[PDB]
Amino acid sequence: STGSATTTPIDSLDDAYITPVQIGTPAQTLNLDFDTGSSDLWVFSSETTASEVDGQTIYTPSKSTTAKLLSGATWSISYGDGSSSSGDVYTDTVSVGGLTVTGQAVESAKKVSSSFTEDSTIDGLLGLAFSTLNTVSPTQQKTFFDNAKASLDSPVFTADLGYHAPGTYNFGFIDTTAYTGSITYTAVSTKQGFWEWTSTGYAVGSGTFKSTSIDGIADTGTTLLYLPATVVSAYWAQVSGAKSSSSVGGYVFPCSATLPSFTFGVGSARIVIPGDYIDFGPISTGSSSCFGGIQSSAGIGINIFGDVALKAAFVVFNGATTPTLGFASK
Ligand code: NA
Repeated sequence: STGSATTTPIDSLDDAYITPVQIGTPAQTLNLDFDTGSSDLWVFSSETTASEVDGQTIYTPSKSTTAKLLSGATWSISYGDGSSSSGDVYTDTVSVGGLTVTGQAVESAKKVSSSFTEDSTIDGLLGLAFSTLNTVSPTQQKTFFDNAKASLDSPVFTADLGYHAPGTYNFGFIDTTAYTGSITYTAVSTKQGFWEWTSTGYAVGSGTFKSTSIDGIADTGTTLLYLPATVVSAYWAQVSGAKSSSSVGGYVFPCSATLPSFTFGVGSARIVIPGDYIDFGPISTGSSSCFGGIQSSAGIGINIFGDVALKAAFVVFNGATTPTLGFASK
């Protein structure tokens, strides 16, 4: 089997992407944030504290003929941005882009933090990291990908995120029409539960490529590119008037600037992030200070190849016995 679903930016900045997901019988369609940096499929629900719901579509298990309580199971998750959610668990039928899994753990939120409530466009998360990170207790649950894997034509999924435009998540096949050139595959460590890999270096604009190992994670649920402070300083040094602002919480730059590209290495191959992808717009409405899309990972404890980086590539998440990542230009 295969599946193919369109993913759509939630706003004009590409802050996140939402993908429609069918849950239950008859189908309830919720727009979920597919997150290769976490491993829980959780939704706003009929159980979510009413004051914490503001415009989201909810899953109502009592209206699904295939829902069953996973008795005694609870979940609770905290993300890198400080957000959190928790609740109980149902199993139900879940379909993505025509690919169906029966018996998927659907984590129903009883509580969500303010950042979730405030984002009316995201109805929950669908985790695509390794199932070792799933938070369900006392019986850890599998991701949608892990439950689908054995049925798929190939044990893979791909992320093809758009810049200010829709893109695609495919399951079970490579769309050879969706990228240019060849796919370069690179090793993955699953030791922290992430799609963790080592980039071979970077370049800023038309500058020379610096060969250096940068360990980090491929994380579709993170907006920005978080890299070591040395790398990030070298990038922003090429933008007149850019500075790190402790008050704003990262590098800012004059909205009048034209940003340089940023290249990262994948083995001997190179992915180029256009400068425009690194502009996250005014820090507050009407400001002439703009927020940068490349930020320091110092204090986060891991480098993160978030959407800024991934949307410059066609990315293969290869879930074979030995997982690997692939990157192609597009
Ligand atoms: Na921000």
